[PDB]
Amino acid sequence: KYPQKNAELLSAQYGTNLLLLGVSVMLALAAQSGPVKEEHLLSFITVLMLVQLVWMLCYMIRRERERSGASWIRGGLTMLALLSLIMDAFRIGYFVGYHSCISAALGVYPIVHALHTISQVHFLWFHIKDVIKKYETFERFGVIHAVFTNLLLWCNGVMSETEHFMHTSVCSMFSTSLYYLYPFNIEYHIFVSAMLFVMWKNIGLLLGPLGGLVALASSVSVLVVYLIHLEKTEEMHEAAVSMFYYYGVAMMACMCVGSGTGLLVYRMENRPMDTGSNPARTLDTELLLASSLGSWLMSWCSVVASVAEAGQKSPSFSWTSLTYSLLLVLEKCIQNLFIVESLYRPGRKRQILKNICMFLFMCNISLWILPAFGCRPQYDNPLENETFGTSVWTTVLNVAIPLNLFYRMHSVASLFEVFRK
Amino acid sequence: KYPQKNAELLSAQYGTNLLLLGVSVMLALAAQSGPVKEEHLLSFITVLMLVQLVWMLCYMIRRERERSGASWIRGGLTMLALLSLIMDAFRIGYFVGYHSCISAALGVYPIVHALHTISQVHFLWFHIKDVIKKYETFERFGVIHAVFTNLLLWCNGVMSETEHFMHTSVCSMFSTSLYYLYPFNIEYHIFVSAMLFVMWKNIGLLLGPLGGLVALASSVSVLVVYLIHLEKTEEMHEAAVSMFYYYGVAMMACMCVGSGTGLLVYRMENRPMDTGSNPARTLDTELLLASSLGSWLMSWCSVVASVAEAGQKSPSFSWTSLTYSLLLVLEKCIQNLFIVESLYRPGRKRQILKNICMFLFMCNISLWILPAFGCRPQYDNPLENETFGTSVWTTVLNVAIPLNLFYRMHSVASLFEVFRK
Ligand SMILES: CC(C)CCC[C@@H](C)[C@H]1CC[C@H]2[C@@H]3CC=C4C[C@@H](OC(=O)CCC(=O)O)CC[C@]4(C)[C@H]3CC[C@]12C
Ligand SMILES: CC(C)CCC[C@@H](C)[C@H]1CC[C@H]2[C@@H]3CC=C4C[C@@H](OC(=O)CCC(=O)O)CC[C@]4(C)[C@H]3CC[C@]12C
Ligand SMILES: CC(C)CCC[C@@H](C)[C@H]1CC[C@H]2[C@@H]3CC=C4C[C@@H](OC(=O)CCC(=O)O)CC[C@]4(C)[C@H]3CC[C@]12C
Ligand SMILES: CC(C)CCC[C@@H](C)[C@H]1CC[C@H]2[C@@H]3CC=C4C[C@@H](OC(=O)CCC(=O)O)CC[C@]4(C)[C@H]3CC[C@]12C
Ligand SMILES: CC(C)CCC[C@@H](C)[C@H]1CC[C@H]2[C@@H]3CC=C4C[C@@H](OC(=O)CCC(=O)O)CC[C@]4(C)[C@H]3CC[C@]12C
Ligand SMILES: CC(C)CCC[C@@H](C)[C@H]1CC[C@H]2[C@@H]3CC=C4C[C@@H](OC(=O)CCC(=O)O)CC[C@]4(C)[C@H]3CC[C@]12C
Ligand SMILES: CC(C)CCC[C@@H](C)[C@H]1CC[C@H]2[C@@H]3CC=C4C[C@@H](O)CC[C@]4(C)[C@H]3CC[C@]12C
Ligand SMILES: CC(C)CCC[C@@H](C)[C@H]1CC[C@H]2[C@@H]3CC=C4C[C@@H](O)CC[C@]4(C)[C@H]3CC[C@]12C
Repeated sequence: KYPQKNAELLSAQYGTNLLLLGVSVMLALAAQSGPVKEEHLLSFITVLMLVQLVWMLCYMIRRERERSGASWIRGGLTMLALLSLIMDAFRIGYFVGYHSCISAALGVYPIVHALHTISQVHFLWFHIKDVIKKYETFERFGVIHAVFTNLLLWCNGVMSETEHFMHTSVCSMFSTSLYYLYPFNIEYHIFVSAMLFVMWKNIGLLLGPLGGLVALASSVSVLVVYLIHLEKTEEMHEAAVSMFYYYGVAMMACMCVGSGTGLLVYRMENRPMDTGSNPARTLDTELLLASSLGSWLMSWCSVVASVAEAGQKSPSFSWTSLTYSLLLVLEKCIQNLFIVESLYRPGRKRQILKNICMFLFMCNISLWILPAFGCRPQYDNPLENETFGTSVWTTVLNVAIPLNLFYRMHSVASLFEVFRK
Repeated sequence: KYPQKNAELLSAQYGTNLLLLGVSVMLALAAQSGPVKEEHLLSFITVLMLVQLVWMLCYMIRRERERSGASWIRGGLTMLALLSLIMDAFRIGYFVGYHSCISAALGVYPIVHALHTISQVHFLWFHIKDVIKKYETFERFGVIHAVFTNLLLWCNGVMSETEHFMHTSVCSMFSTSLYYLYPFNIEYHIFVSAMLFVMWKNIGLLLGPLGGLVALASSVSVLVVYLIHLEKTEEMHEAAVSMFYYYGVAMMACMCVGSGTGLLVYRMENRPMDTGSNPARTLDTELLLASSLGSWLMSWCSVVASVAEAGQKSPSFSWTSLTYSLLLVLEKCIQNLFIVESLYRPGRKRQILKNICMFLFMCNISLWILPAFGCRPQYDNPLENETFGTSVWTTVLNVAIPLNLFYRMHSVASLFEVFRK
């Protein structure tokens, strides 16, 4: 009835205009000397979530007229969805337990979002995982609408929520719970938009595990001492922060050595390389680069701030921030190159590669659990504050840290898939 | 010696980090309460231009050890390069004719840029146009460095130049010449980055021409009356601005009717559509969408401002801004769909299609010459100012209008290629 290239071009233009309309509303909102208020942005996003709910309802009632590494993706989606639903339950509980002096749009939004989350998970659980069976104008509209709805939810969570949060026991528990649960909501929308992008575009092992266990035990130790000296008063806090930075430096140096050793083992073994012209390589490559973007931006902001301070011959320079930031950039570059080469290719080289893969696997688990459980000292750095401002540095960190969490989860799954080869 | 997929991944990571370092410097610059000043950004971009000059020198001296619709692209590149070189000559002339109270980085930058421009044009003239003969790590590094150098030059021109310009006859001629020549410099860097993206990714005709001539004569008339009532004092200026808006509305309505008529002629003639799976279709499609982004953002900002003003039941609403902006969005959507379908497919349908193609060809020439020759009243709109602020609206227009010029040039060449079929 209707051609497919025109369907995909119309859907691309529709979704692009949807994104640019949301960006226009956010630009009108940020210039506070104007009539556009935050409830208007929440009403716009609420209407988008309702349209996606209606589409998913029509899709499931159409499919129920017919009858007949996925587990890593489903587990990640379900865990992040449960944390997002817990945060929405806290928001609804606050809305039914407070002095009713805020607008109705802040009550309808956490309810619809919750329904949106549930339905979206159900859809992404059941009607997508190798059960597609057709691609027409209806599914292309739905997938593109879902992509840009989740991107606008990501932008709203990144900017217009923690510039209100990061700027009576029930209020303390509410604020503490929001502080711990926020990056999992942001990463949830990152994860959902990444999956929808994928489906849119397509349609003797001793020393390794032992070093990994040392990495894990050391991360839990640093996490525990930081949370202890964060929960109580400010004494011995800066020792915990310096412990975080020295641990990060040593660990990323060891990960650079491991990934480089893997790359040199690959270089010494010559192969008829790179003849297949694999588009799946391009897909996983763009996922790893898009995940690496946030932490690369954070690290170059720290490098620029430290070099600008060093240009004054100032005190409190200390060389550890430069080493940490540059080693973080270098570590993600070498690890991305190692994973991408590993996924698309005697016995002693198998034992070396498996020990390297288990070491990097447990190191990425460690570097995931350290900010996810609430360490994150970078928000209180006095150097990048007063250079970029508190609002710009906070927004840069809100972009960087959930993308860093998604990067570590994707790298854990990818290194596990590399390991069983 | 070295595999190609690792070369392209390393080059992608290098260029991405180069862009993010430039973005970090710009973020440190925009927060003016800090040590980073504009001469540091100019020094950084100057170093990038010098590195590209050194690479192009080594490439040409390596090639000179060996011996043996392109004209539209070469003509566009050479015209925009000549206008950019004229602007750089004006900057150098000011730097040798003034009170020497600004830093040396503002003298070295317009010289090196001029050399950069000349060398880049020479390279893009001679060593690229079907003479590639090899792709290795050296060329991938050079092409990626050239891409992100031109993107950083585009961002510097968009933001850090007209927030200093748009905020004694020689000073008047200097400022007037900069006002007229600025969008051609921005479009020049857009054009060069688009060409380098392309080469990176790949490696009875009566009523039509008559309506086109009416469109051209009417555009020159509107342009002349606007420039007359802009050069002298403010009387009869708002009549010229309203004439611009009524001309735009009527013309984009006629272009919507023409493009829709072309699409319906395509729909009535059934074909075995869309089997070839053409990646060149994807390439031209991404060029047209990327060009359409700027004007779509500008139009949705105008729609949001007018709807926010209408929500007060205010005076000075007048319905022409909404009609102009929505019709602009709709016109670019239908025209993109028409061009993309036309490029990748009895006699009366040939005459209808050729008349539509000549009409759209001359209409796109008209809508190119109207802002390129200096009309651009959108900067003085009181509605989008005081809603977004003067700086945000000016930056949005500096993104939108050179992209709109590149869009109209690309559409002129594409409609000419469609016409001779
Ligand atoms: C290309 C795909 C993968 C992602 C698309 C990226 C956008 C979703 C992001 C990147 C640029 C971001 C914008 C970058 C800057 C700003 C300006 C910001 O307001 C300002 O700082 C203006 C200055 C002021 O008055 O405060 C409002 C949000 C916004 C539009 C951001 C909205 C979200 C955007 C569009
Ligand atoms: C109208 C003009 C202003 C728009 C054209 C600019 C962008 C559409 C292009 C220019 C070069 C492109 C970049 C060129 C290189 C790449 C690397 C690319 O990664 C890969 O090539 C994967 C490598 C592999 O498949 O193995 C990711 C996209 C990116 C950053 C591109 C992002 C989009 C860019 C900036
Ligand atoms: C693959 C390559 C070619 C594309 C790289 C994407 C970047 C160009 C995007 C991704 C993340 C974006 C950043 C997301 C967040 C921010 C913070 C944002 O800060 C604010 O909006 C100011 C906040 C305030 O004023 O309160 C400014 C834009 C910026 C740096 C964005 C700049 C554009 C970035 C780096
Ligand atoms: C993906 C390819 C095709 C293009 C990459 C797009 C970037 C080149 C653009 C889009 C987002 C832009 C950023 C959007 C917002 C800002 C914030 C702006 O400063 C602010 O407004 C912060 C608030 C303030 O303190 O004023 C500085 C420039 C910057 C980083 C822009 C720099 C240029 C960026 C990175
Ligand atoms: C880690 C996560 C947060 C990053 C993943 C987000 C982006 C990389 C993706 C998500 C969906 C993508 C969009 C999906 C649809 C398209 C349409 C696409 O145009 C076409 O499909 C051409 C159609 C044709 O070939 O005929 C241009 C890129 C774009 C906007 C994509 C831009 C990049 C997006 C935003
Ligand atoms: C294909 C699709 C998926 C990608 C669409 C790209 C957009 C997400 C990019 C392209 C142009 C970018 C805009 C370029 C210019 C600006 C103005 C800029 O304004 C400022 O920096 C504030 C100026 C000041 O404060 O003085 C804010 C970011 C913004 C809206 C950028 C938002 C991000 C945009 C819309
Ligand atoms: C393809 C990719 C993105 C899939 C995502 C990988 C997911 C499934 C993996 C990677 C990181 C893993 C987490 C690492 C740490 C812990 C902490 C532990 O106390 C509970 C399990 C939990 C929370 C793991 C759950 C599974 C997990 C989230
Ligand atoms: C592939 C695409 C981008 C090629 C670009 C098309 C270029 C070559 C075309 C499209 C618009 C054309 C311009 C339209 C208007 C005029 C004004 C006239 O007084 C001088 C010629 C000039 C300046 C034309 C020169 C050629 C031109 C710039």
